[PDB]
Amino acid sequence: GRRPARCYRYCKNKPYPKSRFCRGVPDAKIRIFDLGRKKAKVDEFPLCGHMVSDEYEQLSSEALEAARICANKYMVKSCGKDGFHIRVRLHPFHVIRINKMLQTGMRGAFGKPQGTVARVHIGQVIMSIRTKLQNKEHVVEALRRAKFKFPGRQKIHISKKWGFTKFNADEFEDMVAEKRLIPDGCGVKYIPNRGPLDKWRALHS
Amino acid sequence: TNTKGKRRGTRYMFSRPFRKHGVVPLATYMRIYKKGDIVDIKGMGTVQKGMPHKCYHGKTGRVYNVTQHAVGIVVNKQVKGKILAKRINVRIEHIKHSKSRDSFLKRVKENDQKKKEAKEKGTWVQLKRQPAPPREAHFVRTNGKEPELLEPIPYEFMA
Amino acid sequence: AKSKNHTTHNQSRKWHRNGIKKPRSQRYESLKGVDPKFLRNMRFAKKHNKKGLKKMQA
Amino acid sequence: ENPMRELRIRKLCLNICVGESGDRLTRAAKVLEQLTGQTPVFSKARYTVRSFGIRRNEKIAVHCTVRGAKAEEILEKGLKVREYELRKNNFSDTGNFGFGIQEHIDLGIKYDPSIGIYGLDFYVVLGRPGFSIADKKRRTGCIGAKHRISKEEAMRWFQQKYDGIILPG
Amino acid sequence: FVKVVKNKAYFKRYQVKFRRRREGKTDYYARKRLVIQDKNKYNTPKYRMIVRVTNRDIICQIAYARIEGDMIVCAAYAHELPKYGVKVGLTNYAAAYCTGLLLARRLLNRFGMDKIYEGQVEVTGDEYNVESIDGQPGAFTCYLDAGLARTTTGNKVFGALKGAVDGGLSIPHSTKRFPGYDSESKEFNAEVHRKHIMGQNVADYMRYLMEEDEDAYKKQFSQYIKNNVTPDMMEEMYKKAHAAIRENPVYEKKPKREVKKKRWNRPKMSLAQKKDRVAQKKASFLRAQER
RNA sequence: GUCUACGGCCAUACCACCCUGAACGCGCCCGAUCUCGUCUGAUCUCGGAAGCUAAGCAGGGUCGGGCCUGGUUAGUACUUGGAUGGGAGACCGCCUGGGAAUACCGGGUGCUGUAGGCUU
RNA sequence: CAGGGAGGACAGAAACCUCCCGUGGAGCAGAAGGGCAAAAGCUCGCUUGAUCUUGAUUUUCAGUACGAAUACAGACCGUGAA
RNA sequence: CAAAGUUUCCCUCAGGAUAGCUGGCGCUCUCCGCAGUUUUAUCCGGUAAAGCGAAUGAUUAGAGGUCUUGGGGCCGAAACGAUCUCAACCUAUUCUCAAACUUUAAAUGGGUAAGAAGCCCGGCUCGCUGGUGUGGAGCCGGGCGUGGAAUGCGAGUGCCUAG
RNA sequence: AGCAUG
RNA sequence: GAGCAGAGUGGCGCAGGAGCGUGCUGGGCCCAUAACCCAGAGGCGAUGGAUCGAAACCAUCCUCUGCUACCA
Ligand SMILES: [Mg+2]
Ligand SMILES: [Mg+2]
Ligand SMILES: [Mg+2]
Ligand SMILES: [Mg+2]
Ligand SMILES: [Mg+2]
Ligand SMILES: [Mg+2]
Ligand SMILES: [Mg+2]
Ligand SMILES: [Mg+2]
Ligand SMILES: [Mg+2]
Ligand SMILES: [Mg+2]
Ligand SMILES: [Mg+2]
Ligand SMILES: [Mg+2]
Ligand SMILES: [Mg+2]
Ligand SMILES: [Mg+2]
Repeated sequence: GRRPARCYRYCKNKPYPKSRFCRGVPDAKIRIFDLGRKKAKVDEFPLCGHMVSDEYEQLSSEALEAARICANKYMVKSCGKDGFHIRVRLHPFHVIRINKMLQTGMRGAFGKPQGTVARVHIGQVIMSIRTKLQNKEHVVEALRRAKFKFPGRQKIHISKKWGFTKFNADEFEDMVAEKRLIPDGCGVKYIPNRGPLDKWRALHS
Repeated sequence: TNTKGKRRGTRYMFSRPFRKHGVVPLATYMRIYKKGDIVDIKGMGTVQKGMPHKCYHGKTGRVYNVTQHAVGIVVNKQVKGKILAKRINVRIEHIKHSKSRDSFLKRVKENDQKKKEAKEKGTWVQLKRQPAPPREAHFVRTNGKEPELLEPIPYEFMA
Repeated sequence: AKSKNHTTHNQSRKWHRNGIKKPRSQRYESLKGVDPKFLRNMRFAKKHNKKGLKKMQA
Repeated sequence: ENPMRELRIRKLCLNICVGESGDRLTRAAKVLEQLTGQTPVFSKARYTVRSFGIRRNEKIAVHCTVRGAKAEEILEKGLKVREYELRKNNFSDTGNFGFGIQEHIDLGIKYDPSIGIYGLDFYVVLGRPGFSIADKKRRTGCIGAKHRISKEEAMRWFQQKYDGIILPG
Repeated sequence: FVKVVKNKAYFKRYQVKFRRRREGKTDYYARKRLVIQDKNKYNTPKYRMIVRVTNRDIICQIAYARIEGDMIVCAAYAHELPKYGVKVGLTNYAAAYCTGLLLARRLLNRFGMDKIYEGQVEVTGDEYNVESIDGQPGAFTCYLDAGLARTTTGNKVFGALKGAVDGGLSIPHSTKRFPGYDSESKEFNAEVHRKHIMGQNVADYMRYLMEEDEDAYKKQFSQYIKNNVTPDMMEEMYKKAHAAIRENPVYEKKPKREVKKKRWNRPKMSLAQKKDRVAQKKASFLRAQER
């Protein structure tokens, strides 16, 4: 029995985390952020898709979990059971307070913790999907379906990078061949030219 | 209402800079302060004796009494609608000299030098400082290569 | 019956109606609060200053 | 080979932890005093363990440190008792080693009933000339990286000097 | 495993002591308490007598502190005592007393107060302190800088202090740490201090050691035997050294010598040099890998 | 060129490992009679000069970590004053001025005062 | 110093002894913040400046008082070689 | 001519005293000084922002290691002899944060200075300080006006005082 | 003096 | 919702250096059961902290019990 999200959808109060001052906070509804086939190498999931936020507002953990569930369900139905990867890139740290009534009035009117919401900025990613290059329209449709579970405006944008990395897809193969990139599971490691050359010869031998 | 503590709100004001804790350098103690000098007040948290009140931190005063370990300095303090010039005692650690007066001393020495010069010679010399004058007329040489054309780039959503 | 608690709304105008006057200054300042030993010696020097008058004049 | 790299015994540290205070602790102090030839010192307990029966600041152990010819002769007696048999793991990775003895009469000291039976704990620290700069006052420094003593060097020194045997395990 | 303590965070949050403390040279607590001049003294110099005992000689200096660095007004080393006659024993109590006396006399000769304030011409061992005489310029006053040494009873820094006091400086002190103060009884006799000043303990050691075993005697004294000094000559020769120091305390500098400008160290390698060194290493490694 | 004594600024000086040190010096090093202090002459204090650069120490090195100073991030973020600007709002744009910080990419790796030496 | 690593008869996950690393990650009576490493912490030795006195100044501030604090000055003392 | 609902104290909160805002009466000068402003120098700070490959406190995810321990076990009486392992642990990375976190760090802003009360010479006094008529301070005499950034403006000072 | 039951 | 009291051997209770009566188990007396007699076993609501040391001290919680929640 929680209030409608319109009561808590605006970034009105200062950031207020669960710390040694704020205690008794109930845990968030979203407890899993990564799912799909997350044991996959960076080589085989080149395509990336984002859910870019368009407003400065607050998102609830319940909404985040609902959107996660919707996206996973559609991706399982469409792209197979383990042909994708979903990463929710928002963690609810801001805790909201409710002043529960019933007749004290506004005397001593400081609320108790109710739940946790995530404060989001303009152009901040909400969700990311990593999958094969062929599944572009499936990713777009999954994000479109997940959009309806969030208040406000969001937009789907296909990233220029390679997978869940910060390096461009066009030059990714060039750089990994030229040995500046060492794949290390989900991501990749960038090798500078400034260490001891013992590491350089170890890589080159 | 806040408290009336003597060190309330000095958490960062009296804290030492990063990687500069420990023993105080000796040159600060070894500076000499005559009476009538101009002094910048800045509290140092390493020493708890003769610490100035937090209202004087960042202010500039004038020495009037030199003592064994401290100096008496006259500072201006604004309270409500009036300004009071009141006297405090501050230890040598919380004290630095001010270069603002040294600049003017250098300028006045040069001014007297430049007055005693170019006076037996009969020529006139400017002494006052004038504000930044408007730029005079000048030419700009485009020797060969022409100014390149700049146009706004098309928009794309990078992120 | 609650009322307003604290405010500084009109105070800046009230202050600058008559102006923020800097402390009055004089060429000579009082010698209060300075070191008693140094005052004692200064007073002795002033008191005995009289006896170099003839040499000063010459 | 440089003379100033020769291994040597800085000191041999002996102690008996009787675990309690009073007459038995004094008897153990007499044991090691007669053993070495210098008055020992008493160590206190820093915490309180009900199961061990020791309270805070209670004298429960006695120890002494011997340096020089007396140190080498006492170490020779101890290794004679233990017939020159040390394990590989008895040697510390920093260059020291030690062992215990379950009965101190074996060292070759007369038994007197008013003292009784006590077990010892031998621990020698190997040295090298120039180690005193680490604990001197005026200009303290490290002791270098090559100049340090290793476990392998301590083992080899032991087996070549006390012509002993090292058993693995 | 074990968590590494000295990592990037450790090194980028590390804050080093002063350079002198890092090298162990100075003690900044006593430094601050001893060199700082009082504020209403207005840059009046505050003097120190530095006494440093080295493994092979003794260094005594008179200095005052300035912002640019300590300024030293006089210095007298123990290694110049062979000029005055002391051949060996340049790091004992007698040498400490002699070098302190030499420093005091040299400072007095520099300042022109050497005829006045003669101090103790004939040393008696007991307490003495020069009293400033009226009319004439006042006596020089300084303080003892013991450094990091343990100021326990019978110390060569206090021997040097006594030498300077006999020379004629007004150094505040007490005759409690002079060798000869008996702690269990709390009095001070002067004849034992005279023996320590003249080297009689060393002479008694030589007599005792050559009486017991000549091998140990020769091992403990070889340059002594070379300079053929016996236990029966030390009092006379140290008295002669005192008289000579009081006679000619001036210091004459060694003449400057021509230099052929030969570098003994290695100059720092250059940027292109090390870059091409790395390039050569890479080329050689790749060549070996192909081979 | 370089060291010692006392220092100033307190990492461009720190930390890890490796190489070299002519002469002086600083050191390690040899002993406890004396002064002095310990369970222990290990530390401290004292009396020395058989030996040694092994160590401290100094100079150099590492596509070194750190530190310092630049570029990029970027006129981006943020922000003074303005509009009867847009937008249901949340917020955003323009005018007038100022203007940053990681990641990433280069360069550098103690200066210096007083006194005293060595470099026949 | 917290802590960690490697060793030693009973002894162990935890008793005591030894070496190494250890920028404070400990402690400083109490709440929090600041400050502190040959110290402001720990251990020793001596002690009673927690004593007598007139003024000046700071903090709240009306530039009133109490409380608390700062820099001196005059006695008499402690401590340290200083 | 022209306000205040503000500071401190009161068994005070529908009231007072007190400072502030106001008026009136003047007086000391004028026909250098001051400024709700800028400029030039110089200090001061920990907000916005930013950071977590940096301290503290939260925090998601895969990787590479090892015997440091525990387990599922199996080969073996067994064995740090060994197999997969699940793990914690260590090492490079990675996603997301902090009013009571921070290495960094603005915009706006807060002091001081821009001379005659300033400089430069000569000498006397001191019971303070003193290696040294050393240091500092105070006194007498003399000499230097291009009043030493912009802009604007007549200033100062004392009583009484209502709301 | 206490002493129920099958 | 605010104040407040109380959680401990199977059940009811005492309480700064783990126990009572009853229950339970073994053996006795009796033909046998209880009563009676001799012995024994059995465990501080949770977390964190002050303390040389706490079940007892200090905070937060998990339950449960009681008292008020008036005036129109
Ligand atoms: Mg609010
Ligand atoms: Mg009101
Ligand atoms: Mg000292
Ligand atoms: Mg020795
Ligand atoms: Mg060496
Ligand atoms: Mg070497
Ligand atoms: Mg580097
Ligand atoms: Mg130099
Ligand atoms: Mg030659
Ligand atoms: Mg101390
Ligand atoms: Mg009252
Ligand atoms: Mg009314
Ligand atoms: Mg703040
Ligand atoms: Mg922020």
